[PDB]
Amino acid sequence: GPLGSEDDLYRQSLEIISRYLREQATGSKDSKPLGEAGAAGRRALETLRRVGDGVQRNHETAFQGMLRKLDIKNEGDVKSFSRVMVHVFKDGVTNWGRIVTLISFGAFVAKHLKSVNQESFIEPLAETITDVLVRTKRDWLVKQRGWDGFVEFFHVQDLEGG
Amino acid sequence: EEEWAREIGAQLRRIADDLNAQYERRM
Repeated sequence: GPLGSEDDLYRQSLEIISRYLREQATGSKDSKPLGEAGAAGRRALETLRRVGDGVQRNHETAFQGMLRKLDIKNEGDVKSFSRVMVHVFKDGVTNWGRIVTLISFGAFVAKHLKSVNQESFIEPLAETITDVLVRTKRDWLVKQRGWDGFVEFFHVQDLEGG
Repeated sequence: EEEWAREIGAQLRRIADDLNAQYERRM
């Protein structure tokens, strides 16, 4: 319908997440600026990547272990993926850390897929995670100012000017 | 059947919950 049907958050999220998955899966630390996403996209990208790569390393056995179990081979693996997301949000608690983990796990999956040259499942997975992650609690994204709130909450005592 | 998914979802939960709690309460 009107403006209430438009989702500018979706545009930014799709942009940031798909890019994040592609740069992470290829090991490309040099990703094109979030100009088409938003000013806060850059801060979100650097923060999301640092936390994502960090939680994976801090929990190598847990993250790599769970990753080995959820090996993508067909479209049927997408259904279980959403269930894993729903499993985390099962209590109804919408927090940024839970969003970063869901994206970090997805990033690890993309990294794993790229390693076996399964790009055909990476693109759909990135978009699926984005839509499912954003649509499940889009009302929360709006309340938290989207990625702007993500960088604000994840980086409270930030210097900003340096 | 579901056990594997339960632990996987719970693991990401355990990690995520403590992670966000760090900023949630302590600022």
